[PDB]
Amino acid sequence: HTYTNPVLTGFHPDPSIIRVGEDYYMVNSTFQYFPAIVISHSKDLVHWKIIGHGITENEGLDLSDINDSHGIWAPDISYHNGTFYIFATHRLNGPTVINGRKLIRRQIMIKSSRPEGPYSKPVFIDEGSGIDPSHFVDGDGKHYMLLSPACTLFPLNEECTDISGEPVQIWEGTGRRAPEGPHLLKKDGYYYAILAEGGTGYSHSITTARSTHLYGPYEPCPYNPILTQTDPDAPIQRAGHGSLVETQNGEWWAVYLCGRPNQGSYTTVGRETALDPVEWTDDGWFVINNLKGPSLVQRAPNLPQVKWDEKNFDDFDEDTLGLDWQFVRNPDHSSWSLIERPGYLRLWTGDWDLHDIRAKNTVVRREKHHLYSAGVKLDFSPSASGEQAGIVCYYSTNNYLKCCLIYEEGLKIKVVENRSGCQKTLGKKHAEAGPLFLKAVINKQKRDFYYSYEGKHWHHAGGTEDASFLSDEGSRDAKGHTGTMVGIFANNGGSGRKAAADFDWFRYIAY
Amino acid sequence: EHTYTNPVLTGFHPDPSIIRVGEDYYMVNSTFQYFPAIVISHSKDLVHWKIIGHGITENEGLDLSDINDSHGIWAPDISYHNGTFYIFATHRLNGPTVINGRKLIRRQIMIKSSRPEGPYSKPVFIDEGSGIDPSHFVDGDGKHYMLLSPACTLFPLNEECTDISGEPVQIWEGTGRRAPEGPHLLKKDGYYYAILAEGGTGYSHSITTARSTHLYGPYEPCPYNPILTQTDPDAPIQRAGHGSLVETQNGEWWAVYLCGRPNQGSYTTVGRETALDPVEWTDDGWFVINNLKGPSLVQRAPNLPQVKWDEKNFDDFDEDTLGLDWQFVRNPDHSSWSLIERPGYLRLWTGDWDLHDIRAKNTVVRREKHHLYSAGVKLDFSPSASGEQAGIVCYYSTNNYLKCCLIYEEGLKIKVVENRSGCQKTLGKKHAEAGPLFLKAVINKQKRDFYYSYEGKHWHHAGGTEDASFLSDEGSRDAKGHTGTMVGIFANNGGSGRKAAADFDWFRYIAY
Ligand SMILES: [Ca+2]
Ligand SMILES: [Ca+2]
Repeated sequence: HTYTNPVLTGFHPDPSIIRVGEDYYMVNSTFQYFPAIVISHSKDLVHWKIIGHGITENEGLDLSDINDSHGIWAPDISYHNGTFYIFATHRLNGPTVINGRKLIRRQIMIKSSRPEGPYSKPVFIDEGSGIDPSHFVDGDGKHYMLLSPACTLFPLNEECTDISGEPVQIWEGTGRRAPEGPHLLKKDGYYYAILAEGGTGYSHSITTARSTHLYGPYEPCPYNPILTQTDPDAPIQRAGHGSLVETQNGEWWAVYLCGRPNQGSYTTVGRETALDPVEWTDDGWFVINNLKGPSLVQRAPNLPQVKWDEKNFDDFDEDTLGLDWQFVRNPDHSSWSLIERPGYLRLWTGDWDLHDIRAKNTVVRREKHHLYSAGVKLDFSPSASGEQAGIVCYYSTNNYLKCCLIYEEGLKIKVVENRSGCQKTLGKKHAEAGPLFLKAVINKQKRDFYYSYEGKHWHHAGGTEDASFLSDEGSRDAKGHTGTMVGIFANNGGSGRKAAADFDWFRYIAY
Repeated sequence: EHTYTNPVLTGFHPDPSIIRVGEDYYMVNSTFQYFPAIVISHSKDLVHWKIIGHGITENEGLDLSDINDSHGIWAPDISYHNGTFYIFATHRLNGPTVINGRKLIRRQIMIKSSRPEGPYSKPVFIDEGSGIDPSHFVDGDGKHYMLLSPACTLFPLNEECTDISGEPVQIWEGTGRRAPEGPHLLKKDGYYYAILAEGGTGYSHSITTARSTHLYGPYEPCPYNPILTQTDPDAPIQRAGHGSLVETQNGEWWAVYLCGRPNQGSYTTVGRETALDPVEWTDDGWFVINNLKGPSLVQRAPNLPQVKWDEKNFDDFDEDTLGLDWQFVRNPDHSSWSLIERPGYLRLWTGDWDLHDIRAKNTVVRREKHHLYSAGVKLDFSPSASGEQAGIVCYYSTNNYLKCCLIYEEGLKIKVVENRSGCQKTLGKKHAEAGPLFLKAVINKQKRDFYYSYEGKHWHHAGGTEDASFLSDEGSRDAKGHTGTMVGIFANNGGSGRKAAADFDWFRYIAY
């Protein structure tokens, strides 16, 4: 078998992976999205399925006022003596006084006896000096937390709820920018230190060092960088922030984040998770894909192939939300339901439009292709100015593209962009009453919306020939760490009314 | 308990003729220059249809190799009587041809079989060139008749239906609308009902009827005429006419008929398709279609058990027989295509003629059934000299197509070429790398684009057009435009004569 990178497509940055027996588990950062920290499962390292999230209860983490691309950053999953641990940085909006100390970051620790959870309520380790916490357990069973800058080693208590001693920077890195995502690996009598360097942009790389002692000194790998993209014309870029795993058949593999530039330097679907083999060298080191950079097509891992149901069609006939969905920030559980009208995802119209950080219950999934369509069947009866419901391609509060049934002096199908903070109506068509179908068609950076009354004859509502603002780089946001998502929303245009927008189904089609 | 949206048999499916046998429904559609000829479909609920075979499958039975675009096999008629399935159809010749001393531009074909899917007998020609659209009718005494245009002209047939046995009589001339054709006769409640398609198969298409107590008339016209037509120019379904009636096993009456879906203007991109609507019998001895409202866009489904079929949108070409959703443009050259020389691949050996030539062989295409779709292939091809090419094509006729091919043209290139009403234009040409290759056509209404990939993940634009309206009956500007845009594969050597194998791993059709 062969596979083509990325193996986990769409918004899946900062991968951290473990193997427990025949099962592989991976976590990715979620930033302002809820539930926080997506957890995925695989048997073959190629095909991945979402099985849960680390933080699922609103009482565990308040993202309701967290700024775009702040919140939950690079997570780290580990397993030790029957306990699954997840650490992650929680990035605050700015300087915040917590129990007397001023911080812009907090570290989170959750744990569980099961990979999918439910995990313990988040415990905060208030070490604000760096990002990307990484759990390491030495041969003597002592627990440690690695943290940026570079490899800064903190001792932890046995429960991993607090730091038990002074930190030491055991390796400073290579001198590249923003040394982060530190990891430690113990093999062949060495401690191997792994870093992401160059920043998560187009200079991203992976560098390593080794020492016979936990606290050093560490010598740099002569093959640094052991993974990076040196070819600017390649369709995969921004390769770095890796995590290593050994299979039950003795092969070594690395997952890492990357980006797929979409008609220019635009990471439309956000940073994704790629896979490439790790080769150990006869002089005591390891490299990734023989220093060739990220592969576009690669020999599959020596593991039995197991594909999963992708759930591209959601008819909403289960009383629990599918695990591929995310809320933009914490859900308002009073204003969405799968049980008030079985067979429908109901959104009661919230008070705020998508550009407002206070907007609740935008429900979206990851874009996994640059050629796809997404459609819904909607039952909605707006009766006052601004009451609206429909579909949205969402990057941030300043960057989205929505198509909705709206009341604006009668029923209308309306297409609106927010282009880096600039709102523009792209199209507005007369709408008839009754059940309605809406369809988003994405072809690279061209996006268009269509409506239909019976799902057979489609009429253009509006679109743009330049969707590059839906990307990390095109967003022009202060931080662009997420990815374009696609889904549904409803709000009352400020009327105050609670109106039921009933979505019969959502359908995603890669073409 | 369900609804359906017209058309029920989408893509190139004109001139429907339907029968019920027991709990099964069988329908034929015209195929013009495509081979095998006369597509035969099956349904149990009148809504979901699958192709089960074709009327004419052997090259010796019908030579279309030199038949002009939209000539060939016109409206077919299927019928069942005493264990024999009969299919009649006009074969439209290129022009005046002397046959056994006589001047004809049309011949009538009869084929028969004991099974709906065939194999049917070798075509027998009934050289009556005075009209089109033969329709088999058996009166209550068991005598066989052939109805033919103009309007309802009734020919008596011998018992074997191989020859005409008497003088014709025009039993009903129609309503005065133009091109009275597609005649049918139905005996019910002591009346003979005469059915016609009138107005032409364009935007004035309609269904009109008449009745009489005697086979030979006189016939009185239906006061509800036309009982089917599209009077709303803004409706997404147009050109409604050429109907065929069926009674279900539960006593419901339904009509299939042809229609068009105009695609951003009066452009029937995928060709005429087969729609369905209920037939209501009136208390004054007539019947209408959909209560005279014209074609439905959404309709109550027939009171029949629902049976859907496998659609075969992905073909991995690992059967040794070609899937029934494929058609050849004209007769295949069997020496230059194979599913067995490299199992798992549809192999096309590069033929001698490009698609603009009527002589082109082994263009293998299926019907477009949506205005939003993509079609892709994985191709293994190694052209080494000028003009050798293979790839995907959106094909309407020899004068109207859009092709994207790996071609050797001073090195390997990905080339997109349009033939727009006979005028050829290169829309794009990109440097290509050697090795297995992926090609993708993306269709969005009248916008069409082609992409290439070396591993199926990263797609690069090869070329496209913003106005594919020439891929339609009305936009083709051909002398006759009766077919529909098809999508598929092709290979040729540009006229060099060299034989190179173009191996297609799979073909993938995705409606989005
Ligand atoms: Ca539903
Ligand atoms: Ca194959």
